[PDB]
Amino acid sequence: ENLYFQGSSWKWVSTGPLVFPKNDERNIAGIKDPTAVLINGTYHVFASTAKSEGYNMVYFNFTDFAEANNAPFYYLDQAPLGYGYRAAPQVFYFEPHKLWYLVYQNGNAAYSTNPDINDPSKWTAPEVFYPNGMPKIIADNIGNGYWVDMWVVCDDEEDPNKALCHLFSSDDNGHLYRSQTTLAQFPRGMSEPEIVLQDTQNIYALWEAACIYRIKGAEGTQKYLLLVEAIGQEGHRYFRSWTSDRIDGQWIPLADTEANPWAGEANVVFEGQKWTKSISHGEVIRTLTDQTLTLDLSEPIQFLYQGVDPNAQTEYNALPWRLGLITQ
Repeated sequence: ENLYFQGSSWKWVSTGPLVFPKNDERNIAGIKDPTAVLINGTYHVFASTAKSEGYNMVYFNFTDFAEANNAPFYYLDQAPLGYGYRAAPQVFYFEPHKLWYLVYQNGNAAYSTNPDINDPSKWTAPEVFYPNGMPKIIADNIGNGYWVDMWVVCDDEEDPNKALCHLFSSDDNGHLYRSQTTLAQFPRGMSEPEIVLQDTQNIYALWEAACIYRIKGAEGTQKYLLLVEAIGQEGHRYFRSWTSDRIDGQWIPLADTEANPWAGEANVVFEGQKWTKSISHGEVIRTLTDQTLTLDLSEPIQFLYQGVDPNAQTEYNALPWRLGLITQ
Protein backbone atom coordinates (compact mmCIF):
# COMPACT_ATOMS: atom_id res chain seq x y z
CA GLU A 1 0.00 0.00 0.00
CA ASN A 2 1.02 3.68 0.32
CA LEU A 3 2.61 3.25 3.63
CA TYR A 4 4.90 6.23 3.10
CA PHE A 5 2.19 8.74 2.30
CA GLN A 6 2.44 10.14 5.82
CA GLY A 7 -0.53 12.53 5.68
CA SER A 8 0.10 15.26 8.28
CA SER A 9 2.86 13.31 10.10
CA TRP A 10 5.94 13.17 7.90
CA LYS A 11 9.11 12.08 9.69
CA TRP A 12 12.68 11.96 8.44
CA VAL A 13 16.25 11.13 9.29
CA SER A 14 19.01 13.28 7.73
CA THR A 15 22.52 12.30 6.84
CA GLY A 16 25.39 14.64 7.45
CA PRO A 17 26.59 16.67 4.49
CA LEU A 18 27.24 14.41 1.54
CA VAL A 19 28.48 16.63 -1.31
CA PHE A 20 30.90 19.55 -1.02
CA PRO A 21 32.41 21.84 -3.62
CA LYS A 22 35.68 20.56 -5.03
CA ASN A 23 38.95 22.13 -4.00
CA ASP A 24 39.68 23.22 -7.58
CA GLU A 25 40.27 26.48 -9.46
CA ARG A 26 36.58 27.15 -9.99
CA ASN A 27 36.44 28.10 -6.28
CA ILE A 28 32.79 27.11 -5.94
CA ALA A 29 31.24 28.24 -2.64
CA GLY A 30 28.02 26.14 -2.62
CA ILE A 31 26.63 23.01 -4.21
CA LYS A 32 22.95 23.55 -4.58
CA ASP A 33 19.51 22.53 -5.76
CA PRO A 34 19.87 18.86 -6.74
CA THR A 35 17.76 16.76 -9.08
CA ALA A 36 18.38 13.01 -9.09
CA VAL A 37 17.34 9.64 -10.43
CA LEU A 38 18.35 6.12 -9.46
CA ILE A 39 18.82 3.67 -12.36
CA ASN A 40 20.14 0.13 -11.88
CA GLY A 41 21.89 1.00 -8.64
CA THR A 42 23.50 4.21 -9.89
CA TYR A 43 22.45 7.64 -8.63
CA HIS A 44 22.60 10.36 -11.26
CA VAL A 45 22.66 13.89 -9.86
CA PHE A 46 22.54 17.35 -11.43
CA ALA A 47 23.22 20.33 -9.17
CA SER A 48 24.17 23.98 -9.39
CA THR A 49 27.47 25.51 -8.54
CA ALA A 50 27.24 28.85 -6.77
CA LYS A 51 29.80 31.54 -6.04
CA SER A 52 29.70 35.32 -6.03
CA GLU A 53 30.77 35.26 -9.70
CA GLY A 54 27.81 33.24 -10.86
CA TYR A 55 25.90 30.01 -11.35
CA ASN A 56 26.38 27.03 -13.56
CA MET A 57 25.71 23.24 -13.21
CA VAL A 58 27.38 19.91 -12.63
CA TYR A 59 26.57 16.29 -13.27
CA PHE A 60 27.90 13.41 -11.19
CA ASN A 61 27.02 9.82 -10.34
CA PHE A 62 27.72 7.37 -7.54
CA THR A 63 26.44 4.12 -6.07
CA ASP A 64 26.92 4.82 -2.38
CA PHE A 65 25.81 7.98 -0.58
CA ALA A 66 28.86 7.88 1.66
CA GLU A 67 31.09 8.00 -1.43
CA ALA A 68 29.15 10.74 -3.26
CA ASN A 69 31.66 13.37 -2.10
CA ASN A 70 34.36 11.52 -4.03
CA ALA A 71 32.41 11.46 -7.27
CA PRO A 72 34.12 13.47 -10.02
CA PHE A 73 32.10 16.43 -11.24
CA TYR A 74 31.38 16.94 -14.89
CA TYR A 75 31.10 20.74 -15.19
CA LEU A 76 28.33 21.14 -17.70
CA ASP A 77 29.81 24.34 -19.19
CA GLN A 78 32.09 21.85 -21.03
CA ALA A 79 29.04 20.50 -22.88
CA PRO A 80 27.16 22.54 -25.52
CA LEU A 81 24.97 23.53 -22.51
CA GLY A 82 27.92 25.84 -22.04
CA TYR A 83 29.17 28.83 -20.15
CA GLY A 84 26.76 31.42 -18.88
CA TYR A 85 24.13 31.61 -16.19
CA ARG A 86 22.29 28.35 -15.60
CA ALA A 87 20.75 27.17 -12.35
CA ALA A 88 18.23 24.93 -10.61
CA PRO A 89 17.77 21.85 -12.79
CA GLN A 90 15.09 19.13 -12.88
CA VAL A 91 15.85 15.92 -14.85
CA PHE A 92 13.41 13.42 -16.33
CA TYR A 93 13.07 11.04 -19.29
CA PHE A 94 10.56 12.20 -21.85
CA GLU A 95 9.67 8.71 -23.09
CA PRO A 96 7.89 9.73 -26.32
CA HIS A 97 11.17 11.37 -27.57
CA LYS A 98 13.56 8.86 -26.06
CA LEU A 99 15.38 11.87 -24.61
CA TRP A 100 16.34 13.02 -21.15
CA TYR A 101 15.27 16.63 -20.54
CA LEU A 102 17.09 18.90 -18.12
CA VAL A 103 14.75 21.78 -17.25
CA TYR A 104 16.38 24.79 -15.59
CA GLN A 105 16.60 28.57 -15.60
CA ASN A 106 18.88 30.79 -17.65
CA GLY A 107 16.95 34.03 -17.32
CA ASN A 108 13.96 32.21 -18.94
CA ALA A 109 12.54 28.75 -18.53
CA ALA A 110 15.00 26.59 -20.41
CA TYR A 111 15.70 23.00 -21.34
CA SER A 112 18.50 20.86 -22.75
CA THR A 113 18.25 17.28 -24.03
CA ASN A 114 20.44 14.17 -24.14
CA PRO A 115 19.65 10.64 -25.26
CA ASP A 116 22.02 9.14 -22.66
CA ILE A 117 22.18 10.32 -19.07
CA ASN A 118 25.59 8.67 -18.73
CA ASP A 119 27.09 10.99 -21.40
CA PRO A 120 27.20 14.45 -19.80
CA SER A 121 29.29 16.01 -22.60
CA LYS A 122 26.26 15.76 -24.95
CA TRP A 123 23.77 18.04 -23.18
CA THR A 124 22.48 20.59 -25.72
CA ALA A 125 22.77 24.38 -25.62
CA PRO A 126 19.65 25.84 -23.96
CA GLU A 127 16.35 26.37 -25.72
CA VAL A 128 13.51 28.23 -24.03
CA PHE A 129 9.89 27.33 -23.32
CA TYR A 130 8.72 30.93 -23.89
CA PRO A 131 10.23 32.01 -27.24
CA ASN A 132 9.28 35.71 -26.85
CA GLY A 133 10.65 36.10 -23.33
CA MET A 134 9.17 36.60 -19.89
CA PRO A 135 5.36 36.32 -19.99
CA LYS A 136 3.34 39.45 -19.35
CA ILE A 137 1.66 38.05 -16.23
CA ILE A 138 5.04 37.30 -14.65
CA ALA A 139 6.51 40.73 -15.65
CA ASP A 140 3.40 42.39 -14.21
CA ASN A 141 3.58 40.60 -10.84
CA ILE A 142 7.31 39.99 -10.22
CA GLY A 143 7.99 43.26 -8.40
CA ASN A 144 11.54 43.08 -7.07
CA GLY A 145 11.68 39.30 -7.45
CA TYR A 146 13.27 36.94 -9.93
CA TRP A 147 11.71 34.38 -12.28
CA VAL A 148 13.09 31.08 -11.02
CA ASP A 149 12.65 27.39 -10.27
CA MET A 150 11.15 25.70 -13.29
CA TRP A 151 9.30 22.38 -12.96
CA VAL A 152 7.64 20.19 -15.58
CA VAL A 153 5.09 17.48 -14.85
CA CYS A 154 2.89 15.66 -17.35
CA ASP A 155 -0.37 13.79 -16.73
CA ASP A 156 -0.73 10.19 -17.89
CA GLU A 157 -3.88 10.60 -20.04
CA GLU A 158 -4.13 7.99 -22.77
CA ASP A 159 -4.48 10.38 -25.66
CA PRO A 160 -1.17 12.34 -26.23
CA ASN A 161 -2.86 14.77 -28.49
CA LYS A 162 -4.90 15.73 -25.36
CA ALA A 163 -2.67 14.84 -22.25
CA LEU A 164 -1.18 17.96 -20.66
CA CYS A 165 2.39 18.92 -19.76
CA HIS A 166 2.55 21.65 -17.10
CA LEU A 167 5.41 24.04 -16.41
CA PHE A 168 5.46 25.65 -12.96
CA SER A 169 7.64 28.55 -11.89
CA SER A 170 8.04 31.11 -9.10
CA ASP A 171 8.88 34.82 -8.91
CA ASP A 172 10.32 35.25 -5.39
CA ASN A 173 7.34 37.56 -4.96
CA GLY A 174 4.69 35.28 -3.54
CA HIS A 175 3.30 33.72 -6.76
CA LEU A 176 3.31 30.23 -8.23
CA TYR A 177 2.69 30.16 -11.98
CA ARG A 178 1.62 27.35 -14.31
CA SER A 179 1.58 27.00 -18.11
CA GLN A 180 0.58 23.98 -20.18
CA THR A 181 0.91 22.35 -23.56
CA THR A 182 -0.09 18.94 -24.91
CA LEU A 183 2.15 15.90 -24.70
CA ALA A 184 2.13 15.81 -28.55
CA GLN A 185 3.47 19.39 -28.73
CA PHE A 186 5.97 19.30 -25.82
CA PRO A 187 8.32 21.16 -25.47
CA ARG A 188 6.55 23.61 -27.79
CA GLY A 189 3.34 25.53 -27.22
CA MET A 190 3.47 26.46 -23.50
CA SER A 191 0.50 28.71 -22.78
CA GLU A 192 0.50 32.09 -21.03
CA PRO A 193 0.96 31.27 -17.36
CA GLU A 194 -1.80 31.47 -14.78
CA ILE A 195 -1.24 32.25 -11.11
CA VAL A 196 -2.26 29.03 -9.36
CA LEU A 197 -1.36 29.98 -5.76
CA GLN A 198 -0.29 33.20 -4.13
CA ASP A 199 0.53 34.57 -0.68
CA THR A 200 0.83 38.30 -1.22
CA GLN A 201 0.84 39.22 2.48
CA ASN A 202 3.79 36.97 3.29
CA ILE A 203 5.70 36.17 0.10
CA TYR A 204 8.05 33.94 2.06
CA ALA A 205 5.25 31.48 2.74
CA LEU A 206 5.20 30.56 -0.98
CA TRP A 207 8.76 31.35 -1.85
CA GLU A 208 10.10 29.05 -4.55
CA ALA A 209 11.43 25.59 -5.36
CA ALA A 210 8.13 23.95 -6.19
CA CYS A 211 7.87 20.22 -6.85
CA ILE A 212 4.75 18.55 -8.22
CA TYR A 213 4.66 14.73 -8.05
CA ARG A 214 2.17 12.05 -8.96
CA ILE A 215 1.54 9.49 -6.24
CA LYS A 216 1.49 6.08 -7.92
CA GLY A 217 -1.84 4.27 -7.57
CA ALA A 218 -3.61 7.25 -6.01
CA GLU A 219 -6.78 7.93 -7.95
CA GLY A 220 -8.60 10.52 -5.83
CA THR A 221 -7.92 13.57 -3.70
CA GLN A 222 -4.27 12.82 -3.03
CA LYS A 223 -3.26 11.90 -6.58
CA TYR A 224 -0.86 14.88 -6.74
CA LEU A 225 1.57 16.25 -4.16
CA LEU A 226 2.76 19.88 -4.29
CA LEU A 227 5.84 20.94 -2.30
CA VAL A 228 6.87 24.61 -1.99
CA GLU A 229 9.71 26.08 0.01
CA ALA A 230 8.98 28.60 2.69
CA ILE A 231 11.24 30.77 4.87
CA GLY A 232 10.27 30.74 8.48
CA GLN A 233 11.64 31.93 11.75
CA GLU A 234 15.27 32.92 11.75
CA GLY A 235 15.39 32.37 8.03
CA HIS A 236 15.03 28.58 8.37
CA ARG A 237 13.94 26.98 5.09
CA TYR A 238 11.26 24.29 5.13
CA PHE A 239 8.81 22.67 2.72
CA ARG A 240 5.05 23.11 2.80
CA SER A 241 2.83 20.54 1.15
CA TRP A 242 -0.58 20.37 -0.51
CA THR A 243 -2.52 17.74 -2.42
CA SER A 244 -4.94 17.73 -5.31
CA ASP A 245 -6.87 15.43 -7.58
CA ARG A 246 -5.20 16.90 -10.68
CA ILE A 247 -2.17 19.01 -11.67
CA ASP A 248 -4.31 22.08 -12.55
CA GLY A 249 -6.86 21.77 -9.78
CA GLN A 250 -7.53 22.95 -6.29
CA TRP A 251 -4.61 22.49 -3.90
CA ILE A 252 -5.52 21.70 -0.29
CA PRO A 253 -2.90 22.02 2.47
CA LEU A 254 -1.45 18.74 3.70
CA ALA A 255 1.43 19.53 6.12
CA ASP A 256 2.00 23.23 5.55
CA THR A 257 3.26 24.91 8.74
CA GLU A 258 6.71 25.46 10.16
CA ALA A 259 5.76 23.41 13.23
CA ASN A 260 4.40 20.62 11.03
CA PRO A 261 6.02 20.88 7.65
CA TRP A 262 6.43 18.33 4.89
CA ALA A 263 10.15 18.54 5.73
CA GLY A 264 11.88 21.00 7.99
CA GLU A 265 13.85 21.39 11.22
CA ALA A 266 10.71 20.37 13.14
CA ASN A 267 10.44 16.84 11.74
CA VAL A 268 13.94 15.93 10.60
CA VAL A 269 16.14 14.03 13.02
CA PHE A 270 19.85 14.40 12.53
CA GLU A 271 20.79 11.01 13.89
CA GLY A 272 24.45 11.78 13.23
CA GLN A 273 26.07 15.06 12.33
CA LYS A 274 23.72 18.10 12.80
CA TRP A 275 24.85 20.68 10.25
CA THR A 276 21.87 22.70 8.99
CA LYS A 277 18.60 24.13 10.28
CA SER A 278 17.35 24.61 6.72
CA ILE A 279 15.92 21.92 4.45
CA SER A 280 16.08 23.76 1.11
CA HIS A 281 15.54 23.38 -2.63
CA GLY A 282 15.37 19.61 -2.61
CA GLU A 283 14.05 16.85 -4.83
CA VAL A 284 12.93 13.27 -4.36
CA ILE A 285 15.31 10.73 -5.88
CA ARG A 286 13.18 9.09 -8.55
CA THR A 287 13.28 5.48 -9.84
CA LEU A 288 10.24 6.03 -12.08
CA THR A 289 12.13 8.46 -14.25
CA ASP A 290 9.64 9.50 -16.91
CA GLN A 291 7.77 12.77 -17.49
CA THR A 292 4.92 11.90 -15.17
CA LEU A 293 7.15 12.56 -12.09
CA THR A 294 5.65 9.55 -10.33
CA LEU A 295 6.63 8.44 -6.81
CA ASP A 296 6.06 4.92 -5.48
CA LEU A 297 5.02 5.47 -1.87
CA SER A 298 5.22 1.83 -1.01
CA GLU A 299 8.92 2.74 -0.60
CA PRO A 300 10.53 5.40 1.61
CA ILE A 301 11.15 8.74 -0.03
CA GLN A 302 14.73 9.90 -0.32
CA PHE A 303 14.89 13.67 -0.70
CA LEU A 304 18.24 15.19 -1.64
CA TYR A 305 18.44 18.80 -0.42
CA GLN A 306 20.73 21.77 0.14
CA GLY A 307 21.69 22.70 3.71
CA VAL A 308 24.04 25.22 5.21
CA ASP A 309 25.70 25.98 8.52
CA PRO A 310 23.21 28.30 10.27
CA ASN A 311 26.12 30.43 11.49
CA ALA A 312 27.60 31.13 8.06
CA GLN A 313 27.93 34.87 7.42
CA THR A 314 28.59 35.48 3.72
CA GLU A 315 27.15 37.17 0.66
CA TYR A 316 24.18 35.12 -0.42
CA ASN A 317 25.76 33.51 -3.47
CA ALA A 318 28.87 32.67 -1.42
CA LEU A 319 26.92 30.66 1.18
CA PRO A 320 28.54 27.30 1.87
CA TRP A 321 25.61 25.10 0.80
CA ARG A 322 26.20 21.37 0.77
CA LEU A 323 23.93 18.51 -0.40
CA GLY A 324 22.43 16.14 2.11
CA LEU A 325 19.79 13.40 2.22
CA ILE A 326 16.61 12.86 4.24
CA THR A 327 14.99 9.42 4.22
CA GLN A 328 11.67 8.29 5.67
